[PDB]
Amino acid sequence: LICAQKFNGLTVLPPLLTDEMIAQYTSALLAGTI
Amino acid sequence: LSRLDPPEAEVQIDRLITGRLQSLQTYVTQQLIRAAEIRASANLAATKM
Amino acid sequence: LSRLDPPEAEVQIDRLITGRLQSLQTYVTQQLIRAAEIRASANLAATKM
Amino acid sequence: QVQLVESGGGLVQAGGSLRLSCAVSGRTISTFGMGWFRQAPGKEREFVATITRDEDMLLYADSVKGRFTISRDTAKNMVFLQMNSLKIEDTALYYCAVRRDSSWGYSRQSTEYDYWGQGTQVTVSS
Amino acid sequence: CVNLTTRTQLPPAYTNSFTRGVYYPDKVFRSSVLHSTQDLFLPFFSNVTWFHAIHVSGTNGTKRFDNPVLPFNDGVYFASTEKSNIIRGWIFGTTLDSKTQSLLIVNNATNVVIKVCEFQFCNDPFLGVYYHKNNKSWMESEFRVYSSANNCTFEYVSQPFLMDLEGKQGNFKNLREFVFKNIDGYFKIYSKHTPINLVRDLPQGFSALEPLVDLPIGINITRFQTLLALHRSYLTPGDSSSGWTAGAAAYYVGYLQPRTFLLKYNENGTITDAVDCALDPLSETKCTLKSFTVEKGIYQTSNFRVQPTESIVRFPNITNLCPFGEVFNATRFASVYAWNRKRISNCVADYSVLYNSASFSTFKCYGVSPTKLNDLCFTNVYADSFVIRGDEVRQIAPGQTGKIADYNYKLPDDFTGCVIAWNSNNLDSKVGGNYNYLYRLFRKSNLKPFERDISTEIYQAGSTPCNGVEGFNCYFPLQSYGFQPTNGVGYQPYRVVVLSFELLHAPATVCGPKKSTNLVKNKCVNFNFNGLTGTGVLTESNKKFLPFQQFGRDIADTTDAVRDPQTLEILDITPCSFGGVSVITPGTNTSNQVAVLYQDVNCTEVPVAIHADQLTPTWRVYSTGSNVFQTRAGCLIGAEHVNNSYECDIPIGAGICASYQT
Amino acid sequence: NFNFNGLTGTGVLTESNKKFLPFQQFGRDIADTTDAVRDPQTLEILDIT
Amino acid sequence: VDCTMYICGDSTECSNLLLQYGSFCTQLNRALTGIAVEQDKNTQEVFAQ
Ligand SMILES: *[C@@H]1O[C@H](CO)[C@@H](O)[C@H](O)[C@H]1NC(C)=O
Ligand SMILES: *[C@@H]1O[C@H](CO)[C@@H](O)[C@H](O)[C@H]1NC(C)=O
Ligand SMILES: *[C@@H]1O[C@H](CO)[C@@H](O)[C@H](O)[C@H]1NC(C)=O
Ligand SMILES: *[C@@H]1O[C@H](CO)[C@@H](O)[C@H](O)[C@H]1NC(C)=O
Ligand SMILES: *[C@@H]1O[C@H](CO)[C@@H](O)[C@H](O)[C@H]1NC(C)=O
Repeated sequence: LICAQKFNGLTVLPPLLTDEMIAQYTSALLAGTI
Repeated sequence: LSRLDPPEAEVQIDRLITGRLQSLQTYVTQQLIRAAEIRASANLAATKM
Repeated sequence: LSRLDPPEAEVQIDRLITGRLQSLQTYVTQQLIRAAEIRASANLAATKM
Repeated sequence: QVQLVESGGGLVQAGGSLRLSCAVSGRTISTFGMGWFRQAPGKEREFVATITRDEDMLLYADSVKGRFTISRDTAKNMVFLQMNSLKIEDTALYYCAVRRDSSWGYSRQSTEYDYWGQGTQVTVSS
Repeated sequence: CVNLTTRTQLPPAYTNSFTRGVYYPDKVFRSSVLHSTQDLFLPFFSNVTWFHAIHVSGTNGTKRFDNPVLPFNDGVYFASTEKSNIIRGWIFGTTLDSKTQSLLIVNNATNVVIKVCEFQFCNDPFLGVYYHKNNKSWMESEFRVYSSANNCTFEYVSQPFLMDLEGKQGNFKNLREFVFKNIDGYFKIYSKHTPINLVRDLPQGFSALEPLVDLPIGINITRFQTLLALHRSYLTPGDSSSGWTAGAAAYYVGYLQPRTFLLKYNENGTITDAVDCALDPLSETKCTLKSFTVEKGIYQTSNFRVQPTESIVRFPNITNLCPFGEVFNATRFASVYAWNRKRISNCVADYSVLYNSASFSTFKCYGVSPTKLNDLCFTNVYADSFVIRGDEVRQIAPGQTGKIADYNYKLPDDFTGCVIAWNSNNLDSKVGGNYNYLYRLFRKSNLKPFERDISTEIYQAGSTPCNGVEGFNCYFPLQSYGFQPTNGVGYQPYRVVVLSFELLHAPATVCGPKKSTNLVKNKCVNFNFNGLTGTGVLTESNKKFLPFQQFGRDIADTTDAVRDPQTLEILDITPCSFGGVSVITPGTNTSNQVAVLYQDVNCTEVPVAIHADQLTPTWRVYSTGSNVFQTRAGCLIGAEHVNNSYECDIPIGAGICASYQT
Repeated sequence: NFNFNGLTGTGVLTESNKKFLPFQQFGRDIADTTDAVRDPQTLEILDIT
Repeated sequence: VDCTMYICGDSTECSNLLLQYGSFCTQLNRALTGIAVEQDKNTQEVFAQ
C-alpha cells in the first residue's frame, strides 16, 4: 500500500493540484463547453 | 558493525552499500522510463482535451 | 601504481575501473533518456512545421 | 614481568582521592576491563571495584551512583579509577604490571590472582 | 618573575566579527570560480572577545590590561587595531613552561623573530619598553616573556610587518588580522593588513587573509596567550599590571570550528566574497545552488532527522512471584550436589528484581557484562540453582575451570557466562534459604562435563579431619558442607543460579537477568524488545494481538507494533520524524527573507529536529516563532498564512503556494 | 610528462596569460582539473593542455 | 527516496564510507525531484487549460 511506505527514507510528496481543484477545473471546462 | 571490528567490517559495509546503490539506480531508471511513458500519455490526453 | 605493487594494486585499480564504468553507464542511460525526450520534442516540432 | 606505566599507585591515603591507574595492553582502545585486587596473606584485604569490558556498567555499585571511568588516552592508553573512602591500613604488595587475567567481568568472588608475586614490600601494618 | 598577575581583572566584553576571518583555503588559483571547501573557518556574524587595553587621562576612568591564558582548540583567530603597535607577538604551548616545547612569536623594530624553545613563560609576559635617555625614542629594556629556555629546537626570521612606533592621529587605521592553526602538524599562519577609518568595533568591509608562512614544528598546542609592551610605571600613568603600564590599545580574538564555506574567486585569483553555509537558510540554499544569487522558488537544501533521545530496553515481567523462579528461591532445590535443572521460555526468576534500579554485584558475570545479555545471549545453557555461602561459588563460577575446581561440579573449560547470586529484604521477593546441605570436596575419578558428581566415592586419606562447617584444613572428601582452606569461605548464605554451558543444538536458550527500562510513549527513542531492535516513537496501539503473538508486521515485512513483554500491551512503532528541508525565498535581488518548509513533520517537533545547535539569531528565528503554519506538505515557518488565495507563485504542495508581498 | 613539486600529469605546456598571486602555486579549472602551473624555478605561468 | 538514509540510515560509518562514491546520491535525488516536478507539470498542462 502507498500509505504504508514511510520507513527507511521513503517519502511521498502530495500533488500540487488537489483532487478538489482538479474537479473544479473539470467542472469549469464542462461549463465552458456547454 | 557490532559483530566485527571496523577494519574487517569495511568490506561488508562496502558490499552492502554497492548493492543498495545499484538497487536504487535500477529503481530510478525504471521510474524514469515509466515517467517518460506517463509524459507521453499526458501529452496525448492534453491533445485530446 | 607508484605506491602499490601490481599484485596488491590490482584490487584498487579494479575498484576504480568498476566505479568509473558504473558512472559512465549511468551517464549514458541519462543521455539516452534525454535523447528520447528530445526526439519526441523534435517530432512535435516537425509536426508543427 | 615488565612493569607497566602508571600515573600514581600504591597504598591509599586518608582523605581526598587518588586516581589509581595502570597502563593497558591495548593502544587507543577503551574496550577493556581492569582489576585492582591485591593478594597477600591474612585478613587485611578489602574488595575493590571492577570495570567490565563493555564499560557501560561501572563498579560494583552500578552506574546509578558511580561515575564514568576514563579508559582512553593519546600518549599511552590508560584506565582511570576513583577510590572511595577506606581504611589506611594495608599490608598487600603493589605491582602495576601486565594483568594475569584478561576476561574481565561483573563477578565479585573473582580476584586478580590467587597467589602473590614480585612487587614492592611496602607495608604499614606489621 | 611574578607569582600571580595583578590587575583590575574586569569582566571581558564582546563584539560581532561580521565577515572577517576569511582566508585562502589552499594555494590553488581559480578565476571566476565559486569553490566550496570544508575547513576550519570563523563563523560569520559570530561573537569575538574584545580584550581591552586602554588608559584614560583624568580623575576617573577605565584602565585595564588583559593577557590571560586561553584555550587553543582546533584554531585561533586574532585581530588588533592600535595607533601605535602594542601587541608584539603571541605565545603557543600546552604547559607554558619548560616542561614542553612551546612556539614563541615576537616582533621588534628590526625583524620578526620566531623561535621554538622550552621557555619558562612568566605569568604576565610582556616587553619592557622605555623612553631613551637622550634619543627620546622608545627603547627596549627587558624581555619579560620568559626566564629560561634550557633547550633550542628552531629559529626563524622574517621582514617586519607594518610599523607604527609613535602614536599619532585619532584613528586606529593600523588594523592587523591573523589566523593560527595546528592541523596535520603544520603551524599555518594566515594574516593581512588593511587600513580602516573607525575608532571602535570592526570594519564592515570584506578582505581575505592571504597566507604568509607555514612552520612544520609539529608540536602539540593546547593553550595560547597574547603579549604586549609595557612602559615603566613610575614614568607614565595607567593601570599597574604587576607594577607596569602601557598605552592605549585594543585587540580581539576568536575561535574556529569545522564547517563549509562558499568561496568566490575573482578573475585575478583573489577572494572577494564568501558565504557561510551555516549562517542562515539563505546561505544554505546559496551553497546548495553554488551561486551567490538565488532566483525565486523553492529549493530542497538539506534533510532533517529527529535523532533518538534515549535507549529503551524491555523484556518479560521481572518476574515477581513467577512459579519458575519459585524453584530457585525456596522450592524443590538443594545444594550443588543435588541442584535443580530447568529450561523453558516462560519467564525469568526473581533475580532480575535488582536489575532495574539496584543492580548490585549479585549478577556475577565473568568475561562479559550483564548488559550484553540483553543484546544477545549464549548457547544452550541449563538453569542450575542451589544454596551456598555467598561467594563460595568461585569453585563453580566461570573461570575456575580446567580440572581446578571441577571435581564437585564440572563445567566446560570455555565456560564464560553469568552466574546469579542475589539476596535482599526489599528489592526481592523471597529471602535466601538455609544452606545446610551435604557437599563434596574431592574425588578420584573424572566427572561428566556440565554435570554434577553422583558417584559415592570415598577416599581413605588424612588423620585429623576438620570438625564442623568451619575449621582447619579438611582432608575427608564427604562431609556436611565443605570449604576450601586455601580460599576465602564462610560468606553469607545465598542462593546461586549458574548457567551450565552446553554449546549444543538449541541456541538462545534461557538467559540471565534482563533489563526492564521505563516505557516511553509519544517520544522518539531507541527500543529493543526481546532481541528485536529498532528506532521509532512508541505509542499505544488498538491492535488486538493473540496470546502467543509478540509483535506485528506490515505488508512490507517491517515491524509496526510490538506487544509489551511485561504489561502485555500492544505499542505501535512509528519511524522517527524525517523529511526534506526546502527553503522558500524570492529572488535574492528582491529580498533576503526566507521561509523554511519541513516535509511531513508536526510543527511542534521542528525545534527538536536536530536544531537549536547552530547560530540562534539567524537560524532559530526561522525554526520557530509566532508565524509557524501547518500544511499538508509539511510545516511552514517564516511565512504568514492568509485567506486571500492569490495565484500560485512558488509551488508548496496540496494547492498551497508562497509569494512575496510588500 | 611534467612533475611540478609532486604534481604529476601530462599536457602541452605553452605561454600563459593568467596572473598568479605570490603564494599561489598552480591553478585549476571549473571541473577541478589543472589548467595552469607556475614554474618554481622562474615563477613563470604555464598553461596545461 | 533519501539516498543516504536508504543506503545507510542512522549509521555514521556507512554514511562516511558512501562519500567515496562521488555524487551518485545527488544525481538520484535530482532525478527524483525532476520526475516529481514533471508530474505536476503534466497535471497542470492536461487540466489547467
Ligand atoms: C508484571 O509483574 C508485576 C509485579 O508483580 C505485576 O504487578 C503485573 O501485573 C505483571 N504484569 C501483568 C501483565 O500481570
Ligand atoms: C529582481 O529579480 C526579479 C526576478 O526574480 C526580476 O523580475 C526583477 O526585475 C529584478 N529587479 C531588479 C531591480 O533587478
Ligand atoms: C500535530 O500535532 C497536534 C498535537 O500534537 C495534532 O493536533 C495535529 O493533528 C498534528 N498534525 C499533524 C499533521 O500531524
Ligand atoms: C482565515 O480564516 C480563518 C478561519 O477560516 C481565520 O481564523 C483567520 O483569522 C483568517 N485569516 C485571514 C488573514 O483572513
Ligand atoms: C634561478 O637560479 C638561477 C641559477 O641557479 C639564477 O640564474 C636565476 O636568476 C634564478 N631565478 C630566480 C627567479 O630565482
